[PDB]
Amino acid sequence: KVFGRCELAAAMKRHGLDNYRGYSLGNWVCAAKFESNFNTQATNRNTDGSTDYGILQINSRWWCNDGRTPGSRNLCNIPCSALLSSDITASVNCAKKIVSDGNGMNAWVAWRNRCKGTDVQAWIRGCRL
Ligand SMILES: [Cl-]
Ligand SMILES: [Cl-]
Ligand SMILES: [Cl-]
Ligand SMILES: [Cl-]
Ligand SMILES: [Cl-]
Ligand code: NA
Ligand SMILES: [Rh+3]
Ligand SMILES: [Rh+3]
Ligand SMILES: [Rh+3]
Ligand SMILES: [Rh+3]
Ligand SMILES: [Rh+3]
Ligand SMILES: [Rh+3]
Repeated sequence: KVFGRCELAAAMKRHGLDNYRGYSLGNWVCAAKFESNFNTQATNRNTDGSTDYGILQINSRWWCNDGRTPGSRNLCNIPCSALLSSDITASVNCAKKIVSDGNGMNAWVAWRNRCKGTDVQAWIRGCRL
């Protein structure tokens, strides 16, 4: 599913991401934009052989099992395919664990490079939230 910007903002809010670990909703929407272009089916292979899955491009190296990432962990206790669902529950729940890991949203390199420090509120402008 390719979400609309405000549609995704609303789903993220309902699932408790607005101000989660201090990160306003626009931070999450901006991260999703640059990670996946709001596409829940997005996948991308990393150089180390791991793969990033879903709207927030969660990595199989640590967070989910895809059966093909040697030596990796599955800290969200989910198949990586769960992260590709039209329903964002699994991605949100796992994102909450990631952002709590010590590094905050710096865990998402696209957030650090493209969202951090910018006017992220723009990403939720106009939405009925
Ligand atoms: Cl957009
Ligand atoms: Cl915001
Ligand atoms: Cl594996
Ligand atoms: Cl599994
Ligand atoms: Cl933080
Ligand atoms: Na894994
Ligand atoms: Rh808010
Ligand atoms: Rh708020
Ligand atoms: Rh890499
Ligand atoms: Rh649901
Ligand atoms: Rh839902
Ligand atoms: Rh502004």
